[PDB]
Amino acid sequence: MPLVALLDGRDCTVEMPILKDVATVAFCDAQSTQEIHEKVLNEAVGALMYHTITLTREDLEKFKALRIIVRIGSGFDNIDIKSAGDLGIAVCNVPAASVEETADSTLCHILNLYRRATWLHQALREGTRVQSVEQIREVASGAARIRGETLGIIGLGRVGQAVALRAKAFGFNVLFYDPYLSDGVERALGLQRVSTLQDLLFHSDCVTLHCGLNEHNHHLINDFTVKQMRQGAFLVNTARGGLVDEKALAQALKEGRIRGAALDVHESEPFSFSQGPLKDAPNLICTPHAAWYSEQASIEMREEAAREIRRAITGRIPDSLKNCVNK
Amino acid sequence: MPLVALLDGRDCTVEMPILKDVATVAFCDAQSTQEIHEKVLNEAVGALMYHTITLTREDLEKFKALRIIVRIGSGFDNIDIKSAGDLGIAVCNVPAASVEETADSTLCHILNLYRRATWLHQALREGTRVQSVEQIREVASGAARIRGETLGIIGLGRVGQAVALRAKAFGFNVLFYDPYLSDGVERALGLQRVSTLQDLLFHSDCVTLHCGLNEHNHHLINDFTVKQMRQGAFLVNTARGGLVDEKALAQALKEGRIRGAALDVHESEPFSFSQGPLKDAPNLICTPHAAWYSEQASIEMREEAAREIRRAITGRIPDSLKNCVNK
Ligand SMILES: NC(=O)c1ccc[n+]([C@@H]2O[C@H](COP(=O)([O-])OP(=O)(O)OC[C@H]3O[C@@H](n4cnc5c(N)ncnc54)[C@H](O)[C@@H]3O)[C@@H](O)[C@H]2O)c1
Ligand SMILES: NC(=O)c1ccc[n+]([C@@H]2O[C@H](COP(=O)([O-])OP(=O)(O)OC[C@H]3O[C@@H](n4cnc5c(N)ncnc54)[C@H](O)[C@@H]3O)[C@@H](O)[C@H]2O)c1
Ligand SMILES: CSCCC(=O)C(=O)O
Ligand SMILES: CSCCC(=O)C(=O)O
Repeated sequence: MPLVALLDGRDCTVEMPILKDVATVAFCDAQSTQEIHEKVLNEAVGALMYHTITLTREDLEKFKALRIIVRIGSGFDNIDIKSAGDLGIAVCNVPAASVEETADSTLCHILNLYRRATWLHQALREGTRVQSVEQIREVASGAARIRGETLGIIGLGRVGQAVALRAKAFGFNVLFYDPYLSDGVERALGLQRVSTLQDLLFHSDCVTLHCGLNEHNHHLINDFTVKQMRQGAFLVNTARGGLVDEKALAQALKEGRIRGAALDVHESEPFSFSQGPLKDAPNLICTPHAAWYSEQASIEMREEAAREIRRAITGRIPDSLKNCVNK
Repeated sequence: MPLVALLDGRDCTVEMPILKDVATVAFCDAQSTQEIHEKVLNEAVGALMYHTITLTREDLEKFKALRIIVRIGSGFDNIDIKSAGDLGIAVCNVPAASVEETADSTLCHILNLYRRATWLHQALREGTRVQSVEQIREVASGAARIRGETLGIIGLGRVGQAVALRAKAFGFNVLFYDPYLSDGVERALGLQRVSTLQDLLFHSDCVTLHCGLNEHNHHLINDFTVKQMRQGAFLVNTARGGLVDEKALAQALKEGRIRGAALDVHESEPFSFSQGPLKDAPNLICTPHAAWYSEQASIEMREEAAREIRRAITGRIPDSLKNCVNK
């Protein structure tokens, strides 16, 4: 039976009943390609993977039998996809399993910035006593009324759309910028669209990222673009860490140009509050790439991924695949 | 000019331009009646107050000239209202200034329980390193998919309604219980209504409190009713601390019968994580009675309160009052 390897993990229990009579399944628990056994590189026909390992062209060439990579999850910036296709390797993803989880975590982050719940909780853990109204106003200082505020969405695909719909219900005015959609989706969903990133950032009280990370948007938020954002704007990122220059973000937080930021993703993951450019930044909320996570979403995407592998092996690449992203 | 006293605060700057030519304004910065100067008790014609001081009949009798109490805010459980009216004292509130602030903080709490953002942030502050997917699943364990879950709302007045509308947008199935509304409001807003508290608690995955605290609902949530809630249900309280028996809540958190609770209000305020029945309870998020707070809401309710005082003094009690709650 063909070999299929789980690259950056150990647990295969969900995939096993689907793949039993179809593939031999192995895991590598690998943080990098230098940690994969020679057998896998030599023999693996398929590969399952998350976001915690990167495949450059170098890495892909080390595989001598590999015909399919399936990401367990939606983002595939961590695979050099064009090179994979040149090397005759089909790459797929799982686009839909965690859309609402991610939108809900996004809304949770937005609300946490506006209503300061996480910071107020921290404050209480720290032993701050809040006895008088005056003290409530001070400890909660910066907490703001949402109705009439403008949420700017960068990228209006699955998550951005789920986010927009939720945001309307709190009285946000929602703008988006997405240079790759054909026109009319703004009408369909009753949103306002803007042509440029700069228009979005200029008009937005809270800016939230929901685009894939691609060759053209590394450090989309940087020293230049940060300077285009409203004074005292919020920033939210549950998309990809590489869309933001943490050095510019940090300075901006220190200087108060950005009032607060909520980040589930980071340039270098795992994230620590003790290492990197963000080390000392005030007004920062962070989560460990967990916006996607629910038990149902985890199970859902694992089973769909397993099936995609099965379809690869059992049928015809790339015809038998539902979610190949480099045909 | 008549004397008007701000009882449990110092700052009068917002009220002053409205009350200048109408009343002499004083403050008491009082946590209790035993802290108010004799002049105020003797002469005060009106009183402005928050939630941090209580007026029993005893306290109200100590006032010899007092004709109006205006709460700066909506909840008036902290004033013995019936006795005030007997003693010839008009009591008013400010019902509308912070409805959406409170609904938004409520949604923030709900989402924080389901998506664990606050706890995940804490975790990162504590130096937990979350490198692998397996580690993400463990640190985020308990994070759940919202669509199809049931939110049970107890009290469907202003805040409960704003909460319900927001919750629909995340795919919550919304039930409410409110024994004082006439029928049909459920149809108007497209919700499901249940007849008893027990029906609500039985069917609800997350239970959220939005009723006034009154003579009939002290410890609404207690040893008995806690036992009626779903196993692993969440509880949210931005209403009043006295609706919940923290002793039963605590045990329930320890035993895992309630999976998590988010509390902006508490039996004894200010709240400390080092004192009281909740001291050791796991899975607890808390905020220092700040759900109401935004700068606009604060200003809004202060100006409206001031005007109500002005209307009291300038015109006819109780006819000239917009928000007298004991006519
Ligand atoms: N934190 C998490 O756990 C988590 C979970 C799910 C998705 N994500 C990330 O969030 C991203 C969004 O997810 P999705 O499912 O909505 O993806 P999607 O493909 O459905 O939508 C992405 C949208 O971004 C747009 N876009 C691309 N580049 C852009 C740019 N420079 N400016 C503006 N718009 C741009 C595309 O046109 C597309 O409409 C994913 O790529 C993924 O990496 C993170
Ligand atoms: N944490 C905060 O900062 C904050 C802010 C605003 C309000 N609050 C509190 O939340 C409460 C709700 O605010 P609101 O403006 O919606 O009040 P509201 O008067 O508009 O609505 C309260 C509703 O609760 C219902 N009710 C009363 N007793 C009940 C019971 N035993 N079971 C079920 N329903 C019951 C009433 O019928 C009413 O419809 C207020 O009384 C206030 O104390 C807290
Ligand atoms: C199962 S990890 C996936 C998380 C993610 O960020 C993505 O897929 O886009
Ligand atoms: C301005 S404090 C008011 C807060 C509150 O809980 C209420 O008014 O109901």
